[PDB]
Amino acid sequence: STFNRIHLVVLDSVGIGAAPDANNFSNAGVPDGASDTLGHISKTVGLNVPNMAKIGLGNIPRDTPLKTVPAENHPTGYVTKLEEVSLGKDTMTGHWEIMGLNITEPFDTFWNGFPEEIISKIEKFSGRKVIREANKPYSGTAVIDDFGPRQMETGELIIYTSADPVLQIAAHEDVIPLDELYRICEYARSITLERPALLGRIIARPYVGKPRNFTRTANRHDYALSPFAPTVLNKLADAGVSTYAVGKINDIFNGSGITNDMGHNKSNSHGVDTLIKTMGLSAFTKGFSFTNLVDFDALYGHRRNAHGYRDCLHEFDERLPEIIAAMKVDDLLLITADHGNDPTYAGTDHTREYVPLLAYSPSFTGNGVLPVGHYADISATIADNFGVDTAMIGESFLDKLI
Ligand SMILES: [Mn+2]
Ligand SMILES: [Mn+2]
Repeated sequence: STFNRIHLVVLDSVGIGAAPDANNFSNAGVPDGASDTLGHISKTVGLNVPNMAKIGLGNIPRDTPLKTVPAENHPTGYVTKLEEVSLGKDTMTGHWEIMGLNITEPFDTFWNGFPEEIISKIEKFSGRKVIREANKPYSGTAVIDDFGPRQMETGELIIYTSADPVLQIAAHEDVIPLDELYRICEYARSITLERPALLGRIIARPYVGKPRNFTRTANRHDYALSPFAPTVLNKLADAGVSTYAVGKINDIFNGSGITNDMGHNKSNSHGVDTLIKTMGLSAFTKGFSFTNLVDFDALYGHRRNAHGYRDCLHEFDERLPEIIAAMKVDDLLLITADHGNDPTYAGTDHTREYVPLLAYSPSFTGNGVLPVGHYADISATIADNFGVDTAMIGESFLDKLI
């Protein structure tokens, strides 16, 4: 194995400009072809990311340069941008492709709530009406505050969603028995396996308490889809190669091919702490770490907050030298994203964009820019490095790094 360890960090949603097929995707009816997460942030609120620029962020080919991220004539790493092949721009699709799958049946998202077929089906199975005013994207903690009292009186189901392909059912334990909530969720899981209702995850959300003061209970159950084919995580795990997960990674893959889940992040910074700790483990002598830093997407992209997005990027850039200081000489660091989420754009959804790829190792004997590639080339490079099979798609760029 050329690199003894590889650390892949996903800056969730950090796109670097509309993809060739961007107009096949949209935001509140507006096609994605004008989106440009990094570029639009830079030209509106500014963007100071000297540590990523030094690796070569400003060397990645673009029609027009990042306004405030200059090219670097003496870069320390290799950079390029990667194009998504899968027909979805959601988080699960992007990560699964980064690990080598080609998703041609993209998960459905429901900005206007679940269709009548799904709701009507669940209503008939459960014998309970669904509260239609709650069938829409909704803070899980606010929907319970808003319709909890009603549910306590009527026993109606509260079914809601998020920006993700997720269906959640909140049900007060006093009026809706756990056993029943689970059966309903299982039935729900069974009728959402194909488009136009393909759901990544069904979540039972039991809760207790009283009006204006509710508490979610540990009786939560999840019903998630695993990758439909072995990914490079499976290839590594099957070969006895360690796979460490940080952040949303375990959830996204439903644990498939993950030997060491380090758990959810409290925040990006707490995630970077956890990655640094993981890198320092005496047991972690060989293998792969896979970290998702989600704040860019959840707090800033979806909320169309460019100022905050900028700050979040700056704060990651400030911590990047800590990650690098913790690398062994024969470690490789890869930084990328899973789609865009342009905070200057119409809508409040992800945007179909190229994603940056930054590559760094102290053992590098060269630097510069790689040919533009595809998401799954990341998986193939990792597979190549550890001498395991590729999954569905992807081509290694390992030979360019050595
Ligand atoms: Mn994402
Ligand atoms: Mn998102």
